[PDB]
Amino acid sequence: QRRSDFCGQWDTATAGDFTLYNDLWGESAGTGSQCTGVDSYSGDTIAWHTSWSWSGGSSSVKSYVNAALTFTPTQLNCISSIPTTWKWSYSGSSIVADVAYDTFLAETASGSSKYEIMVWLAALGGAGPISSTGSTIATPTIAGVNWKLYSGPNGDTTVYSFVADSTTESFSGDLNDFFTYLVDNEGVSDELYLTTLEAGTEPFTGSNAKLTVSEYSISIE
Repeated sequence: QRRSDFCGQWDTATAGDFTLYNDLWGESAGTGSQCTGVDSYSGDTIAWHTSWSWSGGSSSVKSYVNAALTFTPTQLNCISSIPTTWKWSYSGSSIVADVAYDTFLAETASGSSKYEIMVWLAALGGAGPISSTGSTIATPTIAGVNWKLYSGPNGDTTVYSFVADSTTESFSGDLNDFFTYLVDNEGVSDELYLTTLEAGTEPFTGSNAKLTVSEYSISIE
């Protein structure tokens, strides 16, 4: 833990067009704490970290510390690409957590989400996504990675989660390829607005853990 870190439930920091949210929303489901800090911002690339220990509520996400892009909500129709690079590593013991993009689609620019679309670069310690059946709905290769695609409900929002077959500490590609996949193969409307582009980690449980994000960038064209 650094004295420069922020550890409050809803604390934020800003770097370029990113907001780094602590978003310790599942705090009450366990015992522990989580502190977060920006390390650098160079060009359009952010580097940051978050350290935590969480125990109890084994199946309950404790937080989603994430870097979120500020952008104008745009219809999938109007997106040419979403180039992104993400380099990270995890330290700690008994880590049950994911490292994932979290994105949302709505019928209007500032509307309620019809879909949540996740891209998991890591599923650590048995962490698993929302799934109606408990099995994949597809196993596509996208952005140089072999994925296991799952779907499941969260009330009025459908959650799609692409989970990498292997932990991917260095990822790069066009994130729009995932939206294009779902438009072509899972009946997602390309008239929907992309409202949210986030990249972070969901911890369940673990001790003396730290996500180091050495490089992250994303933009919409």
